[PDB]
Amino acid sequence: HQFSSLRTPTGDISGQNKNNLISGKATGRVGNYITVAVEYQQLEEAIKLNQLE
Amino acid sequence: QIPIVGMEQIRGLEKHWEARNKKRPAFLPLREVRDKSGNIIAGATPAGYTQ
Amino acid sequence: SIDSAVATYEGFSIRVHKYADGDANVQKMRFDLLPAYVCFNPHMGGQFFGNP
Amino acid sequence: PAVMNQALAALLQQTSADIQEVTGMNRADMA
Amino acid sequence: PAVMNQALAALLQQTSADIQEVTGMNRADMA
Amino acid sequence: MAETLEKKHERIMLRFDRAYSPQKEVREKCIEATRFARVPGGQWEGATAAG
Amino acid sequence: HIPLIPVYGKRWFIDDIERVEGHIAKAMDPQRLYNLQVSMLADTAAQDPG
Amino acid sequence: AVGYQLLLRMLSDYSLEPTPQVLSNAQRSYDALMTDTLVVPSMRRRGDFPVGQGNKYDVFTSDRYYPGDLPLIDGDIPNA
Repeated sequence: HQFSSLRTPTGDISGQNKNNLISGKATGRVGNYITVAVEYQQLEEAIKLNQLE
Repeated sequence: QIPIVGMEQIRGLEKHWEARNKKRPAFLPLREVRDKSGNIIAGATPAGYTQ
Repeated sequence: SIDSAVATYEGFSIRVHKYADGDANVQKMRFDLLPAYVCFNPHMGGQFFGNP
Repeated sequence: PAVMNQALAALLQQTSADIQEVTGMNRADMA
Repeated sequence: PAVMNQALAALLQQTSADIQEVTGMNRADMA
Repeated sequence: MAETLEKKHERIMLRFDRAYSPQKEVREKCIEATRFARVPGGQWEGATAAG
Repeated sequence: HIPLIPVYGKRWFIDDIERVEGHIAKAMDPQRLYNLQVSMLADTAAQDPG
Repeated sequence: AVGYQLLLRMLSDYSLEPTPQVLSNAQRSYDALMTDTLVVPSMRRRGDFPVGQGNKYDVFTSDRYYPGDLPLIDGDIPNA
């Protein structure tokens, strides 16, 4: 929040305006999923795939 | 618990009901229930009480 | 909820209140008393003056 | 006449028991 | 005839118990 | 090297602010508990004037 | 040494912050609810005597 | 709804008598009118009711209890 002051010779602030409390927010949102997908046949795993890690 | 009454039943008598625990009345007055034609349907008892 | 005290003078008690107005930013004080008189019998008093 | 509901009495009993229960070899037994 | 409502009796018993409860190694146990 | 006392004082002030900032709710609860247990009118504090 | 000698009732260290507890903290809610129950009972009892 | 209520309140001017079917239609229209304008006040808390210790209140925020009305104090008119 932010405010403002007043200047009076004696402190009488009866007839002037007072600071109001206007509140604001910052809104964040989620994005889109990040997906990496692979596939391979069962025979390939047994005969033609090594060092999968 | 609070009693439930009708406006036409209790109107004009609220000053006696508002102070039944401070003063010590001999009785409490209340009217009857009437139809649109003026016939009497129910007694002077309150309709019910809240739970 | 007002700051108060009492004071004494010649056997009489006086109540003092101290308060303030915030917006005008002023401070004020008051002292209060309440008397009461009775007259029992008028035939037991009066005014006297010297005879000529 | 005025009446007392069961919920108020149950709350009275429960709180009165719970305050005492919460508020408290031989030395280890003491609070 | 007259009647005694439940709330008054409940308050009577409750306050009678609370007075005695509030108003009070053997020496340490004394009030 | 903080030759002047006006240079030594604000370091103390920042140190006090740093020490005060985290330990504020523990002492909060301690003061609340003491006031609740000992002040003769403290068990209803927070709503003393209500109606 | 610093001549301050601290005394604690019960002390723990949970999340980078010292925490302490005495003997009155744990029973505040039942007491402040019992008081309200008693007050509400008294008001209702006094409302309608007979 | 408005038309049927007006017909009910104005039919006596020409000295006729409404029929039960018209009465039922008027009642149904009035019920449809009243359905759309409900209130359901949904009563609040009391005001001295304690709020839980699990809500984690603070000193300068007060709210040890649900908010309620607060007295007016004046030092010039001795109401007391």
